[PDB]
Amino acid sequence: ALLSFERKYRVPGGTLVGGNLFDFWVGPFYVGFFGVATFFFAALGIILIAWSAVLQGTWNPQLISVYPPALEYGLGGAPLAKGGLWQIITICATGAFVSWALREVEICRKLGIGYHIPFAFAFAILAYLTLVLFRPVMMGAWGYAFPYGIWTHLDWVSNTGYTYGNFHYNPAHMIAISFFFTNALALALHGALVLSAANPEKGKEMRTPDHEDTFFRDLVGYWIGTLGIHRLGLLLSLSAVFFSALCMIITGTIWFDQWVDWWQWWVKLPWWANIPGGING
Amino acid sequence: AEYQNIFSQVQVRGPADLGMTEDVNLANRSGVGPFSTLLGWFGNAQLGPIYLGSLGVLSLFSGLMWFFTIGIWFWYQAGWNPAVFLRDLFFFSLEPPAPEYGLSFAAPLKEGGLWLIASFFMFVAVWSWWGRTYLRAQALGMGKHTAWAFLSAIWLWMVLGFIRPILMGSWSEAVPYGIFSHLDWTNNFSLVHGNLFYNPFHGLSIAFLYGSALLFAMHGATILAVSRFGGERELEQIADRGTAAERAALFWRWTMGFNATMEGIHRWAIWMAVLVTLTGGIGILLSGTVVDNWYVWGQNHG
Amino acid sequence: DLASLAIYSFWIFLAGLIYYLQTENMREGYPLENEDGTPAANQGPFPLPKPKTFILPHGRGTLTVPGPESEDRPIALARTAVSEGFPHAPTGDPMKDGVGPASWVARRDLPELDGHGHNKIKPMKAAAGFHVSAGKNPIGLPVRGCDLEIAGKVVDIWVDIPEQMARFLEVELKDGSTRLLPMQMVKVQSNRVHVNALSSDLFAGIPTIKSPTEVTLLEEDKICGYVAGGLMYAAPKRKS
Ligand code: BCL
Ligand code: BCL
Ligand code: BCL
Ligand SMILES: CC[C@H]1c2cc3[nH]c4c(c3C)C(=O)[C@H](C(=O)OC)c4c3nc(cc4[nH]c(cc(n2)[C@@H]1C)c(C(C)=O)c4C)[C@@H](C)[C@@H]3CCC(=O)OC/C=C(\C)CCC[C@H](C)CCC[C@H](C)CCCC(C)C
Ligand SMILES: CC[C@H]1c2cc3[nH]c4c(c3C)C(=O)[C@H](C(=O)OC)c4c3nc(cc4[nH]c(cc(n2)[C@@H]1C)c(C(C)=O)c4C)[C@@H](C)[C@@H]3CCC(=O)OC/C=C(\C)CCC[C@H](C)CCC[C@H](C)CCCC(C)C
Ligand SMILES: COC1=C(OC)C(=O)C(C/C=C(\C)CC/C=C(\C)CC/C=C(\C)CC/C=C(\C)CC/C=C(\C)CC/C=C(\C)CC/C=C(/C)CC/C=C(\C)CC/C=C(\C)CCC=C(C)C)=C(C)C1=O
Ligand SMILES: [Fe+3]
Repeated sequence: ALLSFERKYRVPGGTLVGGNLFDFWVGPFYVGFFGVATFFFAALGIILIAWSAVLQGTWNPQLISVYPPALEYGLGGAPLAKGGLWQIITICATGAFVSWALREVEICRKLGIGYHIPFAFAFAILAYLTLVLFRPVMMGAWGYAFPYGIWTHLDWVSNTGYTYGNFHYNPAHMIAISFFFTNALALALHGALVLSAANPEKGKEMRTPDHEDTFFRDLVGYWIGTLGIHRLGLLLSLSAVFFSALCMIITGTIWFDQWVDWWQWWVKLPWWANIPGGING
Repeated sequence: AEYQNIFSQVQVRGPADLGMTEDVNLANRSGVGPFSTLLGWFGNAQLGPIYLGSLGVLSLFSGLMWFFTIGIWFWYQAGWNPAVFLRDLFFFSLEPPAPEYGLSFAAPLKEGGLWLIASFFMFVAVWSWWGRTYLRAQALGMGKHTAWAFLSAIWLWMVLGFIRPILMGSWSEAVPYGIFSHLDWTNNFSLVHGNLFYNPFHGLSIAFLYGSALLFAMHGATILAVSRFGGERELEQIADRGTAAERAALFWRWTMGFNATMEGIHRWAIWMAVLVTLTGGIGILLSGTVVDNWYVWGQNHG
Repeated sequence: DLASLAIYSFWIFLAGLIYYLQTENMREGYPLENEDGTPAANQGPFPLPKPKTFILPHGRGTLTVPGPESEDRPIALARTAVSEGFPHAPTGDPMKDGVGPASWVARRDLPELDGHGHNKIKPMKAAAGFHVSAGKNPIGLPVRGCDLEIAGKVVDIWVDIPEQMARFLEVELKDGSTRLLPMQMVKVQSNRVHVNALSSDLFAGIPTIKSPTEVTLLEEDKICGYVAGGLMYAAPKRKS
């Protein structure tokens, strides 16, 4: 039930709500008031899919798909079988996600550590809300959000993207992608670096953090440091998700056309928008 | 906020660290550069020294040759006009030989011949750099974890540019050199192969790409939150588990029911990232060679 | 169909990979223990990994993991319930007894070394020739607690020499002696240093180092643990 060093940390206190009423553990899991809330939102949400699967008539997971209301319903309430369930599930999902973050905060207080983890998780919540709340509301219909299905939500991504031609040309898109790639790049490098120092060549002693700095300075001429790389990794991942939500909040709201045409404010400048030759001319 | 730790509040500076010696040839190390106050807020301020070696020099050169080959061609398409060059910088493209020439190197320079020359220089630059990443680790007596992880990325790049076009029997199946053009190449590739979304290796790669942004955000935030116990000094936490490592482990143990160790998390990290390019290379390799249409192939699941 | 074969084979690898990673992450804290100290019956579906040996640098010996683990320190806590899953209440002073957020682990009572064998952490006065290159110089500034009362003044900075980074402020108390404060637990302002975690009379409770020019790993956790614990255990002292 306990890690060999765990007992001395499991003390009372740190709760944000409910005092000591929900201040206990179930196995490894900590509860807290938001633990009960999380379980409550999750329980109801899972039940809703089951009743959606019954109406759909199937029970294999790879076809189960809970759709939002039709566009004609606008931003109003819908019947359960015609987008209503989706609305309630989304409410439960949002409730479940937010509760999870607040539960992490309670754990942070009891351990006397920073609040970086739920803060970072908040970005993930922001991205989800961008697709299911912010963008649909700004466009005036819940139907612009994605369906809750394994393959159908993939189609939503496929359908939404091509609606604006080639979605590659979204400038906020490129930035988000660049951070996603760079993040995987930094993750691989950081993991490899630490492991290579802790697990050196055979017949060699364990290396020092001085070797890690020296390796990258020999390699690229600079090392950011042990503290800086974790700062960097957090920034890269957060920035990737931030611009991700950004690239979606501006499409279909302040921009309705094909992203191919965005790049005209460079090409068709009144300096060179007439000079013959080249690809465009 | 009593506790930011995204940027340092006070910078300190002393004599430059020349670094560990071990078995590196010090004769090939440069001098130290200037200190960067700007960089000092986020990480280390020290610039340099850098190591060359025979492979490093060869890598930079062959790299630079890869650019100029692309660079000259870009200037050529712009009719040697500097303005039209910077206007259509993103529209320029060095394309591979037409299907007519198959897998032959007998294509004229203005019809894919230059692309072959460029690709040759890039091939040497990358692999010589890979050997460099290997030798730098070996010279310091460190593990080869970096080179093997690098090898996963090379694998993806090799499939896209070399391995798959050869299997398809045409160099035209390779990737062109140009900002916008390969984006169109990427989109067209998915269209041709019947919507890539139904490639299982493709979905896996995405899952690991997402998972990489997931894991690091968790790990990065964890270390920063535990920085108040000197938790970022991970190597010494390995050799001697501190209250830093314990509180970090318990946070996740209490959150998700299970946890990691200070070493094992980096094993999670290196595999999560590697699996991105590892799975992706497989998915591309099977596309067009084994499967023509993934959606149709998917609906039969066989 | 070859395409189907490749993906079926990968899942096998992925499952084996997951198995490898999980056991590798069970090298610390395992085996699981019951709340009475005795080993737990259910150890999970994954077995303990076979031992691993680290050869520590600078002749500081070797480390075999996993191995039998001890706290090597008394834990002043009391059980709140007969049953599993309830908190353990402190029997004395949690900050002084080192439990909860104020906990510390029995690391080796020796300083961490750099790659060259020199002490990794040393006061700036004994580090030629370090100086403050940017930001607000905290030396000479008054140190203030959460009770808004001056507890002392910063007399020096303890820097991480290989990383060239400030880690500790050395704060002189009313009795002339000094204490170390984590740089992450303080906020340096234009005319003062603010410490949210401690009241002015809790600064003296910070564990003392045995040498004025070096700090050991054991001492660091005692200091860091104590200061972090003040967030929960110094809450009674308020001012409105
Ligand atoms: C043909 C299709 C189009 C296209 C259409 C779109 C559309 C449309 C969108 C994207 C979006 C994105 N695309 Mg695009 N995209 C294309 C091509 C690309 C290429 C490429 C190589 O060419 C790349 C690299 C990308 C990359 C990306 C990212 C920038 C972004 C997805 C990450 C994100 O937002 O996460 C955000 C993160 C989250 C939503 C995570 C939320 C997590 C929640 C909280 C988890 C809860 C817990 C869960 C239920 C737990 C279950 C536990 C149980 C135990 C199982 N696209 C093409 C051109 N793309 C999306 C975007 O930006 O979204 C904001 C988006 O909507
Ligand atoms: C970000 C922009 C798009 C989008 C674009 C894509 C694309 C493109 C792909 C996926 C893929 C996946 N997406 Mg999606 N996805 C979006 C929003 C979501 C949300 C959400 C609430 O925001 C969730 C939970 C998911 C969930 C999932 C997984 C089923 C799958 C692998 C992701 C992964 O491993 O990530 C990293 C996370 C982890 C490693 C942690 C563990 C996550 C587990 C595996 C998630 C299981 C979800 C489960 C079915 C949901 C709850 C069910 C209840 C428990 C009953 N997507 C939006 C709409 N997603 C891939 C797929 O379908 O592969 C077959 C894929 O190709
Ligand atoms: C309409 C377009 C298609 C599509 C078509 C493709 C194709 C085609 C491919 C991908 C690939 C990828 N796609 Mg997709 N993709 C779409 C939609 C998405 C969505 C989404 C939410 O919609 C997401 C999240 C993704 C995400 C991804 C990644 C999982 C994957 C690339 C991994 C990587 O790091 O590459 C970037 C890393 C590399 C290319 C490795 C480079 C290694 C070499 C050694 C680097 C050399 C650098 C050189 C020396 C110097 C360069 C300097 C710079 C130029 C500045 N795609 C849709 C369905 N996508 C790739 C893949 O693996 O697919 C299976 C791929 O080729
Ligand atoms: C910085 C943003 C990045 C990020 C980071 C991040 N995620 C986090 C955290 C952090 C820092 C956490 O601390 C927390 C955590 O514990 O992670 C392991 C979390 C988390 N990241 C998660 C997953 C996740 N993160 C994703 C993305 C990202 N995570 C970003 C890339 C994705 C993607 C790309 O899709 C997924 C699937 C979880 C493992 C966890 C949050 C767990 C949680 O919310 O628990 C409470 C909820 C439940 C137990 C279940 C609720 C079920 C609903 C009521 C019904 C179903 C709704 C669902 C929408 C149906 C449709 C599914 C289909 C689309 C398949
Ligand atoms: C785990 C998978 C990830 C991965 C792994 C990985 N890559 C790696 C490593 C690892 C583990 C290394 O060790 C190695 C390295 O040295 O990192 C510092 C590397 C590396 N990954 C690189 C890039 C890279 N990796 C990428 C992706 C990824 N690499 C994956 C996400 C991407 C993309 C497309 O997302 C890129 C661009 C290099 C920084 C480096 C390999 C160095 C190399 O090959 O050097 C020889 C090349 C040169 C001397 C030329 C340098 C080019 C400049 C950066 C300029 C480019 C300018 C552009 C083309 C301009 C066009 C217009 C002009 C003509 C006008
Ligand atoms: C050392 O550091 C480390 C790092 O850093 C350095 C790290 O970065 C990381 C992080 C790295 C990782 C996480 C490893 C890599 C893994 C990933 C890539 C992440 C992917 C994660 C997953 C896929 C797992 C998903 C997580 C899940 C499934 C969470 C599970 C959630 C639930 C099942 C629900 C949660 C349960 C709760 C909240 C409580 C249950 C609810 C209840 C109400 C219980 C019911 C209670 C009652 C019955 C009433 C109470 C009973 C009483 C009172 C008893 C009465 C008394 C009696 C005596 C009878 C780690 C771990 C780390 O270690
Ligand atoms: Fe780390």
